[PDB]
Amino acid sequence: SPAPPRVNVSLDAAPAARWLPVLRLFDPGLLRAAVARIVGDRVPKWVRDVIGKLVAEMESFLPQPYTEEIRGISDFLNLSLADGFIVNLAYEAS
Amino acid sequence: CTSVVAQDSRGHIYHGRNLDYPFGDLLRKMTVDVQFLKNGQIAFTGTTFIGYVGLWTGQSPYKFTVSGDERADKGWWWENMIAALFQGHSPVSWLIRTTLSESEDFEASVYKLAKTPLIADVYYIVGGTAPGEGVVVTRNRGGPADIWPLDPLNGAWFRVETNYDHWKPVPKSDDRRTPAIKALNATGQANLSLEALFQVLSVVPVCNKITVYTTVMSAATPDKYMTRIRNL
Ligand SMILES: *[C@@H]1O[C@H](CO)[C@@H](O)[C@H](O)[C@H]1NC(C)=O
Ligand SMILES: *[C@@H]1O[C@H](CO)[C@@H](O)[C@H](O)[C@H]1NC(C)=O
Ligand SMILES: *[C@@H]1O[C@H](CO)[C@@H](O)[C@H](O)[C@H]1NC(C)=O
Ligand SMILES: [Cl-]
Ligand SMILES: [Cl-]
Ligand SMILES: [Cl-]
Ligand SMILES: [Cl-]
Ligand SMILES: [Cl-]
Ligand SMILES: [Cl-]
Repeated sequence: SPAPPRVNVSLDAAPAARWLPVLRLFDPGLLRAAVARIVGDRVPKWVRDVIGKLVAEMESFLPQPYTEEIRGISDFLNLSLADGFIVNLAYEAS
Repeated sequence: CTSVVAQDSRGHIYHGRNLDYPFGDLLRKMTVDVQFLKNGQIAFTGTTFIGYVGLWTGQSPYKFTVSGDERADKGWWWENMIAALFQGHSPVSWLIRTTLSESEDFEASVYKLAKTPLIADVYYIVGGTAPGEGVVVTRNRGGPADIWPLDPLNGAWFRVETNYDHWKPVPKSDDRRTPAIKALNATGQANLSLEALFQVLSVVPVCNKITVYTTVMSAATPDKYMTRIRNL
């Protein structure tokens, strides 16, 4: 049983940019494909498009700094803001 | 999931948890131990997955440790969910991380985890730095259904939480509670330690095919925070 990587995340850095040192650990290209596929198959496209508009329009009114952090993860991985938001809320969606 | 908060014969608090989740083939590769830095210091430590901003396992050094287990709720619509987000409700993993970032001490963290409204049900297991500082907080969306504390002076030196309410019998099909109690019963209060608790969390079926990682921790000894990937 190996130990996971141990990485620092600075809360002094911008929310959108503080997770990048961690995102470069795993293969980001493989992570984008894995997220885009699994969210694509379980969530229809029309729902995802609506989820995107709501989150982007009401970014100021959703909890922080989590939403701005999900915005920076999805931008780095070239995911739709809906894709990044659905995976981060995968527990509640169940 | 299996979380355990326990107390040894000296008054030291130990906290451990197993994270079981399907798709674990992928998650095991994405598990990281994150140290969140603030103002040139380690504000808190957490175990998460790449791309996930919440914490299901975390530590506030010399203050408290927290882990979250899943609780089955009423059917929730995705429309009602977004409403809950805008209504002001919080995801269960985001409250854990907020508490680790804001709460000043153990008792204040238990208050935050118990009262804050949530989008879904959950179990919050919290451990502290002083004797008797251990609780299993059974949560509804609205508030606390129960608060199960450690009672060492009466022989209850450990609390075990799986994914079912502790005052009801567990399903015969998914009974990971009694083997975790048997292993803790066999270990004994005097022999309890982080490594002895890791051994308990390595027992089958407490550790099974879908287990992703195991964490043992104690806010009083924050340097001993250790996570292990399982079935890798
Ligand atoms: C994390 O920060 C600590 C001090 O805050 C430093 O000693 C350590 O090298 C850092 N580790 C990584 C992986 O950045
Ligand atoms: C994402 O797209 C940017 C260009 O916008 C590119 O530089 C980067 O390599 C891409 N990364 C992935 C993981 O697709
Ligand atoms: C654990 O030990 C106590 C003895 O103090 C006993 O009463 C209880 O039934 C035991 N539980 C299990 C599951 O073995
Ligand atoms: Cl912040
Ligand atoms: Cl209230
Ligand atoms: Cl409820
Ligand atoms: Cl249980
Ligand atoms: Cl039950
Ligand atoms: Cl120890």
